[PDB]
Amino acid sequence: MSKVAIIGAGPCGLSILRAFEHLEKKGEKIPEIVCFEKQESWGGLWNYNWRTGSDQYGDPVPNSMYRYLWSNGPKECLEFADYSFDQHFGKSIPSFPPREVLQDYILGRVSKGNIKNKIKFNTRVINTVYRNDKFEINYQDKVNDKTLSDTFDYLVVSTGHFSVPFIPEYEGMSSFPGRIMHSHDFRDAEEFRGKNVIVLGSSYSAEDVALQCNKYGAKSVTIGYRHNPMGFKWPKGMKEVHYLDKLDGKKAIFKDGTEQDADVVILCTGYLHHFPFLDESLKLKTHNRLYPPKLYKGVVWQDNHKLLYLGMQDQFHTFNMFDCQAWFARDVIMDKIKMPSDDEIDKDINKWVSMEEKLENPDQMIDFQTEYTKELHNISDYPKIDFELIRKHFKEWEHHKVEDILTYRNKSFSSPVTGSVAPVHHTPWEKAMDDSMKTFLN
Amino acid sequence: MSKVAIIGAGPCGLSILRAFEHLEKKGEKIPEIVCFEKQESWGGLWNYNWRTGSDQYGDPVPNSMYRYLWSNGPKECLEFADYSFDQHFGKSIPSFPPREVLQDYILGRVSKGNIKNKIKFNTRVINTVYRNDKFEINYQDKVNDKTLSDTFDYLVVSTGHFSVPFIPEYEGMSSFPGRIMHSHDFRDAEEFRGKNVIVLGSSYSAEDVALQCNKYGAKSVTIGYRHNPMGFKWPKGMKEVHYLDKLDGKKAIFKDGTEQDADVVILCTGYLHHFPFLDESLKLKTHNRLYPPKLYKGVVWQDNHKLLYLGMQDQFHTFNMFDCQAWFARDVIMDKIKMPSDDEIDKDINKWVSMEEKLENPDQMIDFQTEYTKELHNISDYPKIDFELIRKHFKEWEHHKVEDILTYRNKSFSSPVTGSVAPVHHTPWEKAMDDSMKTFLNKR
Ligand SMILES: Cc1cc2nc3c(=O)[nH]c(=O)nc-3n(C[C@H](O)[C@H](O)[C@H](O)COP(=O)(O)OP(=O)(O)OC[C@H]3O[C@@H](n4cnc5c(N)ncnc54)[C@H](O)[C@@H]3O)c2cc1C
Ligand SMILES: Cc1cc2nc3c(=O)[nH]c(=O)nc-3n(C[C@H](O)[C@H](O)[C@H](O)COP(=O)(O)OP(=O)(O)OC[C@H]3O[C@@H](n4cnc5c(N)ncnc54)[C@H](O)[C@@H]3O)c2cc1C
Ligand SMILES: NC(=O)c1ccc[n+]([C@@H]2O[C@H](COP(=O)([O-])OP(=O)(O)OC[C@H]3O[C@@H](n4cnc5c(N)ncnc54)[C@H](OP(=O)(O)O)[C@@H]3O)[C@@H](O)[C@H]2O)c1
Ligand SMILES: NC(=O)c1ccc[n+]([C@@H]2O[C@H](COP(=O)([O-])OP(=O)(O)OC[C@H]3O[C@@H](n4cnc5c(N)ncnc54)[C@H](OP(=O)(O)O)[C@@H]3O)[C@@H](O)[C@H]2O)c1
Repeated sequence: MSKVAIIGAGPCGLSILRAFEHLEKKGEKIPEIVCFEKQESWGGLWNYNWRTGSDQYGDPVPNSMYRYLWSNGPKECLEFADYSFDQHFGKSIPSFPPREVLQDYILGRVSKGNIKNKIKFNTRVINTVYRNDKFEINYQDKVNDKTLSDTFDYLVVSTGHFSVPFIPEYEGMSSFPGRIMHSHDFRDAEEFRGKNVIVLGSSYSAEDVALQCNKYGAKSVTIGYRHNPMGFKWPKGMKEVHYLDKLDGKKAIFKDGTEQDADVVILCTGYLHHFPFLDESLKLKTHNRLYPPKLYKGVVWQDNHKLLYLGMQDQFHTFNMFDCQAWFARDVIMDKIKMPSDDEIDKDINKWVSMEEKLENPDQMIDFQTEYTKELHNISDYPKIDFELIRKHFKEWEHHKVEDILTYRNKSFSSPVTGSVAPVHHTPWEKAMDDSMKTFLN
Repeated sequence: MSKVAIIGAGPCGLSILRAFEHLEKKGEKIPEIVCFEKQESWGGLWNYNWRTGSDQYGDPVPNSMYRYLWSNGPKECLEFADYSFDQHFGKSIPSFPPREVLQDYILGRVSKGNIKNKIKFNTRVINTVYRNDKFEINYQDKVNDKTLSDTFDYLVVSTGHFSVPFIPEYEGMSSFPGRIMHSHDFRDAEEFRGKNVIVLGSSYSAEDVALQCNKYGAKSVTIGYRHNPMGFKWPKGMKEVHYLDKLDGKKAIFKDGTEQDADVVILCTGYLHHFPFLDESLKLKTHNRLYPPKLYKGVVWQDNHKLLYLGMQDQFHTFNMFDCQAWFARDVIMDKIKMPSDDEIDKDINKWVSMEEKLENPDQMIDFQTEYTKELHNISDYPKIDFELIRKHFKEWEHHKVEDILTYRNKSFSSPVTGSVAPVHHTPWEKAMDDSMKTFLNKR
């Protein structure tokens, strides 16, 4: 009988819409659900958008993906337990597909029934307060430039945390005669063909943006790290150096003495958990980490058990972890799962946070998020999927990356849902310029 | 005894802080004033910021000015009546200085006294409602990431309207392999040296951005217009054509049949009046125009006479019009100027709006904004300044631009405050590659 708001129709919002759909299909009555989405269409980060900065309505652009982007982990690690790759595609396909292929898969799962009709597009949630046992939500109908309001019993926040960039300043940027941008702004690597590119950062964005520039003909790529290098086997014309000190004209100078001609600086410096549309008392405040506190089972706002956050953890797992979170959230909303006492909640959060703080390397992190996801899996009815196989896959993938960062996407993994073995793509990633769905689907 | 909030410490917010400072210096008691500014420092659009999009706190970047920017109208048309160029600089200087020079002038006026201490920097107003005769305002202390609240008797909105870009979509952008950006994003024109550039738009940004790209070495510049061309005398490597039809891979295709290989598309397509931090009932909704309705004397919100907007009109005049608006607003706050009846207010708004809709060319627009500003001038005590001279200067300047768009910045105008004649600069603008104040003010 309740009313539920969902903010965002990317993978997470769709996961929970899908979780509710399972119940509705079985004949169970479900709450009225309204999902708000500021983009024109569903899909979240998996939508390519040429736009950067803010849109025609003055709304910041949430899209961060670029042209000719390929998935960066094995698809077998992100398969939906309730909607297999074999089911969607009708055949085995390689393990590292281009963006549009995974976009098609994500949207395919939810596009058969009534889910899309529940979403309000070009609609931006702007204000949320909890009063008289209800979430009072203001939202902007962007197309009409009008503020609307509604009230809800439960609120699910699924707005991601890789859209609002963190952008640090370095000395000399005020006079640098070239482009300075964040990875959030990166759209087509052809922009930088023939250019000397500087990339700052040491995680997924720095890695892939650097490789993307090199693949699309950058004259040179120089990666600066603050703490430790990624240490991958970079191809000729790429190097990793310690700590940008300053830009001095067309020259980047690093603390280790390196001086490099620079045409463009791409800050691959991460993102903010940013929730301007939530009251302070409701607002998760955290850096990117595997287990932020104040979230029971990584989902329920400790302070308000009718506020549920999805996908706010840093990510090895993605799609099927979001699913496990969403099935859990659904069952909480439906009162199938009961909240334990405040003391038990606090104890459980501390247990996981304590483990998280002690993680020292990717193997331990993969193990950590495996156990986190498996525990969620066991408390609801999300279907069978082999998280132990996924655990092994992630570790194998990490090894591939150290062995050869240029060829890890040329590897085959097996489905943890169907056992199907992925073929090796007809074209090595380094030479794969045709990222079309047709070619991928041979 | 009242408490006054001002949003923004750009030229307009500084104008009203300065207007109040005049009274305080004379010995008059003035209200408590709090000015909120999202930037790290004062100056508004006159601050150069390498940042684009949004900042390290997730706050959209309000800066739109680029490297190599020079005054686009005669400085004599924007002189402060109460702080002359002669006073600030101690000598006559050319009429079209680079950004840093005019920034220095703006901040010079307000930097001698207690104004800076009234401003909270890296502070963003986020919510405003009017309740029980007060504006309840929430603002974000960005450095601490904390929401604070306060209440005020009057609210002055001076957040400009050239910060939040209007960015239209054209067919084929989703598959374009080059850069697509708005003029709001434009920073260093050297970025486009040796590139083919497309500029869309027909106003000041399109004009100046196209010129900067050419000046700093673009392989070509092609300007697309929707309605009519600017029609200026463009130099070699530049052309003006009708209406972008689509991007087809790298190729820009126009409705007049032109096809141009493109490396970058720069949308010089204007900006939004954007006030997400104001309640719907308080929010001005308008496109860029010389006289938006619902603003008595172009300043007082028709529906709430304690809400005052500055600088929201499209601009020939800038600084001294902002001043005349601010002096007016100050006097309204101080109860020196009384509001007329509702009917009188409505009639006066209709009178100006009706005149505004009938304007057909820049001469008429210049005359209109001259009369608007002169009427403001006459109802308060902003010092003597010759708006009739400014009227003539603007018309002369429009002529210079048609004559030769490359050399209008080389011309000389006289001060409407002191009469001083500007010397011709030591470097013609078309050759002036260095935009530093140091280089400008010093011997060649
Ligand atoms: C460049 C990049 C590449 C990546 N590549 C991979 C990959 O190869 N494999 C992988 O598994 N993962 C990848 N990811 C990770 C990504 O986080 C997940 O794949 C997934 O997109 C997370 O989904 P989400 O729903 O939680 O958030 P999102 O996909 O970001 O969805 C959030 C949605 O909320 C909307 N929203 C935000 N604020 C509001 C508001 N106020 N009102 C209404 N709507 C709002 C946004 O428009 C967006 O649609 C990548 C991430 C990035 C940034
Ligand atoms: C590219 C460009 C070139 C120009 N060149 C010229 C020129 O050569 N000559 C000329 O006369 N005019 C020029 N202008 C015109 C310009 O509008 C005026 O000179 C002047 O800057 C307007 O000042 P303002 O105070 O109204 O607004 P702004 O200068 O924009 O100041 C507004 C301030 O409000 C702040 N702000 C906004 N929102 C918030 C919030 N929510 N909370 C707190 N603070 C906020 C912003 O940070 C900014 O500091 C130019 C404009 C542009 C865009
Ligand atoms: N499909 C793909 O190929 C692809 C491509 C892009 C990104 N992604 C996704 O993007 C998401 C986020 O990855 P991310 O790399 O953007 O964020 P991230 O994992 O949070 O990493 C942020 C990086 O910024 C660095 N950093 C922080 N402050 C800095 C500073 N002041 N100067 C320089 N560096 C600074 C950090 O290292 P230090 O603190 O040591 O400096 C860190 O390496 C991931 O989910 C990933 O999957 C995937
Ligand atoms: N100091 C300097 O040299 C300098 C440099 C740049 C800017 N500025 C200042 O910046 C301020 C704003 O000027 P502006 O030119 O940015 O804004 P503007 O005056 O509002 O002009 C907006 C332009 O966008 C065009 N347009 C609108 N929709 C469009 C679409 N869908 N496609 C293509 N074009 C579209 C309009 O023409 P159509 O409607 O006919 O298409 C118009 O020419 C001015 O105050 C100016 O002084 C100064």
